[PDB]
Amino acid sequence: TYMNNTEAICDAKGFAPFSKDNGIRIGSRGHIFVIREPFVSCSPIECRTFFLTQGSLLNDKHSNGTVKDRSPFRTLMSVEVGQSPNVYQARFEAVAWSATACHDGKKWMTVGVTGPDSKAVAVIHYGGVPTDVVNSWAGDILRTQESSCTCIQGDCYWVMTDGPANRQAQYRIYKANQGRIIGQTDISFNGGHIEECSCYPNDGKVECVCRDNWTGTNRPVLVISPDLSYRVGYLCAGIPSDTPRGEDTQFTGSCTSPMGNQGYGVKGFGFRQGTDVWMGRTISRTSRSGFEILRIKNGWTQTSKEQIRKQVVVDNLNWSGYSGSFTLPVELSGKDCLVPCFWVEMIRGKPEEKTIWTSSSSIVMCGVDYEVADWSWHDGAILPFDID
Amino acid sequence: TYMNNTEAICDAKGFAPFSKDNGIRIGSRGHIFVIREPFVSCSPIECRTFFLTQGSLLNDKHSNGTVKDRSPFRTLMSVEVGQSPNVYQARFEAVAWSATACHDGKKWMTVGVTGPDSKAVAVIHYGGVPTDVVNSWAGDILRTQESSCTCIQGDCYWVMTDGPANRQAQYRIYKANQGRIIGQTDISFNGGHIEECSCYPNDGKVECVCRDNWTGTNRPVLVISPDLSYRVGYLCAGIPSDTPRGEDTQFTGSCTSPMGNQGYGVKGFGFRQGTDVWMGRTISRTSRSGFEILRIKNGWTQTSKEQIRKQVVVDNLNWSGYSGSFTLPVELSGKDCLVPCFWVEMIRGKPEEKTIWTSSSSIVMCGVDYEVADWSWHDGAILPFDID
Amino acid sequence: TYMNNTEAICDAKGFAPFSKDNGIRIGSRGHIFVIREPFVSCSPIECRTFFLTQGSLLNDKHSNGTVKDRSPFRTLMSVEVGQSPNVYQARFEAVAWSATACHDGKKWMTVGVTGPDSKAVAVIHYGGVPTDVVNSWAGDILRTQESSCTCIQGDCYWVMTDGPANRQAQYRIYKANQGRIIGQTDISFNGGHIEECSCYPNDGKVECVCRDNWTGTNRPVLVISPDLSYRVGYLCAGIPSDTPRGEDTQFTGSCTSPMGNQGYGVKGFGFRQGTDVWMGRTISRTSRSGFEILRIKNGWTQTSKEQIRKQVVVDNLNWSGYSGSFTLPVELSGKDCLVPCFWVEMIRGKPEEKTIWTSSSSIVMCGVDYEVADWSWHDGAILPFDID
Amino acid sequence: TYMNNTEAICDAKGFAPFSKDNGIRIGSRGHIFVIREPFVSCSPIECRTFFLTQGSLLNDKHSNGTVKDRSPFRTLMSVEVGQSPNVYQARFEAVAWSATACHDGKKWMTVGVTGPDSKAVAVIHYGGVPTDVVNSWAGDILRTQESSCTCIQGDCYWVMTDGPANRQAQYRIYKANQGRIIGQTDISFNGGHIEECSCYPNDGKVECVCRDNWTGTNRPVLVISPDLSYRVGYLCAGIPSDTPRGEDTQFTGSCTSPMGNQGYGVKGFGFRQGTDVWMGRTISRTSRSGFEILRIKNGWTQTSKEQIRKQVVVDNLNWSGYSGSFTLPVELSGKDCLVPCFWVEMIRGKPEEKTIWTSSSSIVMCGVDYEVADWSWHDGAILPFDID
Ligand SMILES: CCC(CC)O[C@@H]1OC(C(=O)O)=C[C@H](O)[C@H]1NC(C)=O
Ligand SMILES: CCC(CC)O[C@@H]1OC(C(=O)O)=C[C@H](O)[C@H]1NC(C)=O
Ligand SMILES: CCC(CC)O[C@@H]1OC(C(=O)O)=C[C@H](O)[C@H]1NC(C)=O
Ligand SMILES: CCC(CC)O[C@@H]1OC(C(=O)O)=C[C@H](O)[C@H]1NC(C)=O
Ligand SMILES: [Ca+2]
Ligand SMILES: [Ca+2]
Ligand SMILES: [Ca+2]
Ligand SMILES: [Ca+2]
Repeated sequence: TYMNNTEAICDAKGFAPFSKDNGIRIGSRGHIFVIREPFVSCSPIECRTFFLTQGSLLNDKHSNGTVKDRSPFRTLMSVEVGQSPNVYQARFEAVAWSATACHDGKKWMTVGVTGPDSKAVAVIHYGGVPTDVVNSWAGDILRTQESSCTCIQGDCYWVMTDGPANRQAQYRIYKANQGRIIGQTDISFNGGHIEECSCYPNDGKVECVCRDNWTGTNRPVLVISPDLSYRVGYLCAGIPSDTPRGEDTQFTGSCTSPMGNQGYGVKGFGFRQGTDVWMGRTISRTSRSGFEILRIKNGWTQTSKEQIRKQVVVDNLNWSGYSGSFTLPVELSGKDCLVPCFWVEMIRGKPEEKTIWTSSSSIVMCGVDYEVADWSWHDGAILPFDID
Repeated sequence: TYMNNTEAICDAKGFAPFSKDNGIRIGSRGHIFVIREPFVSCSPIECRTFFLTQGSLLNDKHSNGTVKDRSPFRTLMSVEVGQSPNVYQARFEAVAWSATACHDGKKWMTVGVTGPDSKAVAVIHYGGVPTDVVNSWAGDILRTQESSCTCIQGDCYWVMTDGPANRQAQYRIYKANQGRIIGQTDISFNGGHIEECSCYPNDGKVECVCRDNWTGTNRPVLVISPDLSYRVGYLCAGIPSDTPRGEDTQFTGSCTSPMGNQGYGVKGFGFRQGTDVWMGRTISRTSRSGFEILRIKNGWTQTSKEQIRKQVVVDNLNWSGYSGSFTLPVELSGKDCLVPCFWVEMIRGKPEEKTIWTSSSSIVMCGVDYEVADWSWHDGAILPFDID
Repeated sequence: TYMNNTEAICDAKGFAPFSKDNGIRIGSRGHIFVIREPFVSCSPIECRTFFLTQGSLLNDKHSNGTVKDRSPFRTLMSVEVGQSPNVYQARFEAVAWSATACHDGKKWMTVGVTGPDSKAVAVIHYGGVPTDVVNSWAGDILRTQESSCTCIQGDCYWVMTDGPANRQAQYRIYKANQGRIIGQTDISFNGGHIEECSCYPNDGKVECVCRDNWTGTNRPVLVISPDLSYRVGYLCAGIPSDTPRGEDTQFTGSCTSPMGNQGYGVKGFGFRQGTDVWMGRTISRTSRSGFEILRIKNGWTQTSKEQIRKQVVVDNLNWSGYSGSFTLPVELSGKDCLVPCFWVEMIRGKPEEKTIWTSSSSIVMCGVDYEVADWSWHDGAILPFDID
Repeated sequence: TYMNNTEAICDAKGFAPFSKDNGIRIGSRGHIFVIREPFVSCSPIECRTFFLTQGSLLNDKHSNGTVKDRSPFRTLMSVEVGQSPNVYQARFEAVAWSATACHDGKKWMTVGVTGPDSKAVAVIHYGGVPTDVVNSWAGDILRTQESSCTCIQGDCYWVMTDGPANRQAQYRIYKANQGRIIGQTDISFNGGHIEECSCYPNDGKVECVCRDNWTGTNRPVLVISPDLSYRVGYLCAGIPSDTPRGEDTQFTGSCTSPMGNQGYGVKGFGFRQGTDVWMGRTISRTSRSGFEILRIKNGWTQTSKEQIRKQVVVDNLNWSGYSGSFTLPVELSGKDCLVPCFWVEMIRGKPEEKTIWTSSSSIVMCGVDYEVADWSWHDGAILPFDID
């Protein structure tokens, strides 16, 4: 039976640990994939960690040079959340150097984008098999979320980017039924830049918090109705949740325009909470180190930095990276609303440590009704490996 | 359909071997987790070994210093009983450096407690996903059984400790429906100390045998009705089943007070048998070596040491450690009552052997209707490993 | 319920990536079988990669001399498509040094041929267990497709060869119900040579494109009704899709006779498309390097080389090998017709590289309704391995 | 639903290969258990390989001295037939240094016998959990088949031995319903010796061919009705199928008495075929080398050596060992009778080869309606391993 992500978000007070794979610590000996983009996404029955492999395993020579972001050996596979991205438990989902995956209550749709930088093709899988195909409309690295895509009453949505990554590019939405592309829409944000959205279903509409990789230290935002009418802009809160970013003291927030004079960025997430927001970000403001989630009073519809709640998930002395959003269906949490959860990717190796390789492990957290003590669930792996 | 742990315990005469993983012997080559607290617990369909990993694997450098009891890499995972705690068969249950897990006849509830020593949070998982959260009420190492928790007609119960470990602390019961905390109760035992209970369902009430880590060489005891009214005290039998302990010759038993002048302790178990008791303990009275189960005539309601039955499971020349209790549901044994089973953790490595590491394997036994020959199912691993 | 491969083929425009195992790249560290003949085949529920092992694993001494095509250690096993042929995920299907496998909508029939070159026996497995047996009728290496066999409304068909491999031999069809041989038929092609057919269900009839290993650089062809009446000949198109082959400039096509003066060959595939054909082949015309698929206008019923569509799957600078055909059932793609898919085997090691061993990995593709950018999904493994 | 092994045996003409694990060849690199007694046994749905591990893995130091037949680390586990006895696919069945296992159409009963030589206990598992316990009645190595046990219409039977192994001992039958011992019977064969029976269901009665380890080179035989009335004796055929044995030329057969003047023996099998027999045996008559199956005209009820059919499964230049019998249920083969299948254990290492270790792999065969070419499916492993 179809799965109804119609409900709003359970207003949540803190975040409690859900899972941790220790993949990289395990990889020293076990047979673990060198991975990246380890996102989470649930079905009426299970939560899964999706990932992108470099076609290799930790502590092997083939993990050499796994910094490179786009290879023909790259594949999207999945394991049950908390389980490390190891060979013998992984399902192959698709070939991909960029991806997204979700469940309509019946089957898993996954989208694997591969091919030459010039014309990349996006391969929709519904229930395992390729069911539809999306070519690069603009011939500059067709790409996608690197996090869960949303499915509201059987129909699934997601955001793709094409064009350069250091200036204006183009941004489309896509819609599908059982792996069938039955709808698309152009996102017009001139002077904007929308990368790797972190989406979730709220109040019937899928809300996204994304990455301005051009000039924004604040995050693109966009709300999507099932008819593809959208509002796109920026997270109103006057607290830059990107990296690199400026200081909280010196920054002006906008619901309409990119702020700061910083290029670059990194994937991130936010959760509306009526009027407030939960927003994640690295602790360091220049490096991908540490992690923490912030609750901003009226941060969702206004430019304030009122900080009701703050919580550290990883300390500033430890490597983080991507983070992303998903929800627990109703058929799982028992809640009467979609529990806001998220994950954090903790990258290790190149280009900051003595390794030929580059991989990440994760730490997932979930919205509960109470506040939770601050701590650090860091990767905890000892580098270099013998293959150095 | 819900599972009725209403029945009393099948009065049992001996204990026959149920499973043995040989994890540590296998770990020398295979990819096995460095583990500890390997408890067992059954559902209407399967029996599972739950465990706590150090986020590492045997014979790898990351297993270095796995004596430390509380790390952020620590996770509760599970395998089918008898199967070793290996990577590729393990389900992730929760992050935890202390835990308990059981099945209400419908789903698995697991409780993983993690976080900083000061304010640890306990994360209830029901059917995999975090469903409820329990903060440290007393800011001193919130912790739990390290063995199966009980579920009587759909509702599950268990015992947590908070406060120091070498003197007075606090002890609560908790109750849940489908991962929902719908009840708690304070256990008042001033001058007592209740650690890591080994519970089982008997006569409708969940009975526990626990660890006095303060002054008792005899074991705290407590019986719980579904309304949270409890009797708490000590195992009446005048035979100290803790470690370290004094001699059986010189010891006076109490149903009310801790006896002996010994600090420290170790997890252990007992089974009421009408009036008698089955109680386990290490053979050595000062060291965690060997193991044996004893039947005491009227040991449950009186201070006698009548020894009807005795049986050695592990010899005094071999390492043991924790032990713990569970039952076979009715939907499994076919019996007309809850078969009393138990397990024994056999620790190896630090601090007694030439290893950077510390792990354990197990040997599970079950209540049968006849007496069973004595023997030793010892870990059987050869240390040190190459990583020494 | 039985599975109806009655429909014709969805006329298709391009081919999009479906899966890629990276087995050989993974094998450097993980425990992967040394394999060959990695074909694909789907059931109403899953797509599987079938393979032939040398009874050994990559980077082990037992993979030494795994060039030899026929050993008693050879076994047909299977994994889910996209998953590498690794030990812990593989199901044993049958013992075999030549094979085929398919699903009647209810169970998997597999055919494993083993034994001495003189009298090899073919062991039909239906649903795992041996159900029927086919002896070598002509005492010269009884063999089969090395690709999917077809099942049209519950009955399954396939093509076997017996006799020499460098001149005239004999060619039979076989038919079965639930693993029962209930029909066979002799294929009379004097002056022809039919090896390793790549079959699929079209318009109710199973069409095959095969390998002339005698004199043909063009491919035998054969269409089979469920009553075993057949048309056999050659792919009309005047474009030689075999290897080695001559140039496209100098070649005359036939629907009746073998053309070219070349011995040898390699497995290959074609798809009728009404009147047109999709045909695969290596890029190199003398070596097993590269890969590409071609659409020929009226290539199916006439001798033309009109090239409507061409697409490179692997570049001429990289090793390929076998390729083969299968379809996505209706109970999977959702399409109203059988989606034409194929696979490519990419061989590595002996006799062209510095290895004691010989294995292959794969890259599968599927018929979509649009054209897809050209690229190379090459094996990507680094040889030699430490065992050199 | 219960499974009816009421039918007689399909009269069969030859034997075709069913599976082969290559465990030892795979073990050189993969994580395979050091094993022995690898028997096969089917349920209404799957065929499984059961085995006894030494609690260790090939090519590890713990496999050192795995000649010893009885250890406390010994465990009975299982995999799907054809699959090697590897860690990550194995289910733990029971602790055991001697065992048997079968399926009543509903669940798997397994019997694991462990303990001290003096009083060994046999632990009946039904559906995984220990359900019943059988003590050594005669205090001399309680033991069992080391092959499949039989289940005729829901009730399961098997043969145990106790007492010495080089002279008179005692032999009982046992009967169970859903793991419940509801029946036993004493087998009186004074001057006889019944070891490790190979049983199967025929004509409603379970027939056994066993091992005289005292004086017989011919095999004990016994037929069992569901009421425990039995005929016990020897295989009438005047062809000694044991090892060591005398020559076929010089030997007189008996249906009543042991013949030959040879001590020792090895597990073996026979199949009645109306009046004829299929009987297996090693080729060598003094060593456990090679293997072959023989059909003897009226061999079942008379002392003749008429040889209608003979077939070699393993050549005299290769190691064999145990062999044993099972059947394919009706719910699997589709046949109208129980297909006679068997397996062969091929031992390697100590005491004949340069290894600290001793293990075996297997090759299973099945009754088909035609004769099958002779060949050798030998273990094929290269010794010694690096750990020598
Ligand atoms: C900065 C451009 C960015 C997208 C905004 O490219 C991604 O950058 C990163 C990263 O760590 O910043 C990791 C991924 O592998 C890249 N993805 C692809 C499809 O190339
Ligand atoms: C002595 C205090 C004891 C609880 C009474 O702490 C446990 O001690 C042991 C042990 O082997 O004695 C092992 C566990 O890892 C510890 N658990 C935690 C949560 O730290
Ligand atoms: C050239 C003869 C050919 C069949 C036409 O034999 C196959 O040749 C090849 C190959 O790579 O060309 C690989 C297989 O292992 C062989 N199969 C068997 C059963 O021996
Ligand atoms: C010769 C006595 C024989 C039984 C007749 O003992 C078995 O002998 C062998 C063997 O290879 O001959 C292998 C087993 O491990 C032994 N089983 C036990 C329970 O010890
Ligand atoms: Ca930015
Ligand atoms: Ca104590
Ligand atoms: Ca040719
Ligand atoms: Ca004998």
